[PDB]
Amino acid sequence: KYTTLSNGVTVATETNPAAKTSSVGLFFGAGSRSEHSHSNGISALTTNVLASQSAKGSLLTAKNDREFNGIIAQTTNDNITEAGKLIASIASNAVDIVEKTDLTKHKQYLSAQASAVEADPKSKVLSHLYSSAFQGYSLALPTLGTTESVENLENQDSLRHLAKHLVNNNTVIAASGNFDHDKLADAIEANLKIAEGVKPEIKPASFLGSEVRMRDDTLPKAYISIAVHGEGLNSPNYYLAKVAAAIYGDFYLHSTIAKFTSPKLASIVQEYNIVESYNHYSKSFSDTGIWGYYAEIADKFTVDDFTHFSLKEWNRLSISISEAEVARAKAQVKTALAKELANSFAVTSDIAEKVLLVGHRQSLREAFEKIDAIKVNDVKEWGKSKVWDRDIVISGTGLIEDLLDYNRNRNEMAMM
Amino acid sequence: CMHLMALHVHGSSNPVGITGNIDRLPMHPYFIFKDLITVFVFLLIFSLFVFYSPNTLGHPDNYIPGNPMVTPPSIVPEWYLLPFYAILRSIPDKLGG
Ligand code: HEM
Repeated sequence: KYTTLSNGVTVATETNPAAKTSSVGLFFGAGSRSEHSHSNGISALTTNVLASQSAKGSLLTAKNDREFNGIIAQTTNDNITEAGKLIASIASNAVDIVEKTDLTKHKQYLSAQASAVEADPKSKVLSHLYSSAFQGYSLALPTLGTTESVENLENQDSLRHLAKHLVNNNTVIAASGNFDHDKLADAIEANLKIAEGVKPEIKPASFLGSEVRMRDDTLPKAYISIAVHGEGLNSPNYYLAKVAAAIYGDFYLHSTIAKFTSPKLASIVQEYNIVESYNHYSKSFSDTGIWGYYAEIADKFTVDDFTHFSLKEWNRLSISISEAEVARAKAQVKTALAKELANSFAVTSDIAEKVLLVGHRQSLREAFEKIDAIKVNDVKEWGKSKVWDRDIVISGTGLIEDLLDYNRNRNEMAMM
Repeated sequence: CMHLMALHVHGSSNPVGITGNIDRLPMHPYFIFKDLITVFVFLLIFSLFVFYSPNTLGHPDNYIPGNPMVTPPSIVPEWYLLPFYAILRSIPDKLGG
């Protein structure tokens, strides 16, 4: 349900009587993708400063996504309207709050987060993969900025960022839970007061096949990731890309089902225990995406074997995927979509992301209908178009001596 | 084959001399296609010789059937053994040579 208030801001809510808890949040787009190297991380810092305000009993948290930012005030159902007002206040006084703020403490917090994403091997690998894939464009920048750039941010920078991006045309109030939509809309309208402005032009980005290798021989595993130019939220292949990713699905060697998971790659890598774990994903940004896998290999001598087998299984995508695999992938993608949309916090984040970045959100039933329309031939056409023989972007962290340089993995993308 | 085994045990050296272990490349996409450049240059020069002026490296007297009763004016090995032959003549004593 949608209602465009005065100021032109849009309130989008997905109310469900069965919701355990309610959530309402203001999102104003312009994540890291809107920043540049010198002032990178300013969006995350501003959102953290706003989210650090008095919560009046609610749970105020920052979002800090790649392309959009926002503050979400989780709260029980009956309190939702209050939370509404809260965030409205927090955003009608955003410039005042930033001005009166001593950014020191918030900057050590953001630097701690930036170090965290540079220590968690998967976070580091995926951040490096995104940076190298879209190198040269703002989309390459970290969501939370780097430790070198965070410390160089000042209040005036955050004020300029808010003035540019915290405008009615670039902001959305998303909500979910069990409440009357009209009550929340009325409560926010009386309290929301933000500057006018045009929606900032979203910066361009183009995929560039590349390889980045942070080899740290002191780590205990090899955390690699390989991906191709995926499908953005706009592309009609979005769900098709998710189905293609789920065809290969996840795998954890020590999990009980490791010996029974359907995907062929799982059966292949367990013969010599090539890999410890992997997960296929289709990350989707506003207009471009990254479709691939992340993997952790325990045996440093089998990174090449895993890459070879995974890329061969990708080659299967354009030739030999059976109706069983396509049906399994469809069912698993539908279940994953429904799982991702259970928590009211997740529903609010999803509503904000879609409404800001594509303008319209497909209901879950519409998404199910769109996925069920996929046939095996559609998946193979997508594999031919986007996976078969397309440039790949690679990343690795530790014990990657066995990760053969680009040309080997790239040539694996087209050998039968 | 023994040469290649002794090469594989410790690998090949570098123009810089320092250890290559820090940065080593596979061979199939790298140095196999360099091997092809070297092989085709080799075959191109080998064709320039085999088809055009193939007897340049040889000695004309080798086309006169062997006759023990007449020694040719000069005795020289085929070109690639000339250095050692020279050494052989530099030392007067036959055993010394
Ligand atoms: C049919 C004759 C030969 C073959 C097929 C052969 C084979 C090879 C191959 C494949 C390599 C690696 C590529 C290279 O380093 O150039 C190599 C290197 C080498 N060749 Fe040979 N070899 C032959 C004769 C010889 C001879 C007669 C010598 C010395 C008297 C020699 C000394 C070497 C050495 C020392 C290396 C190691 C080079 C390095 O690691 O820097 N080879 N050989």
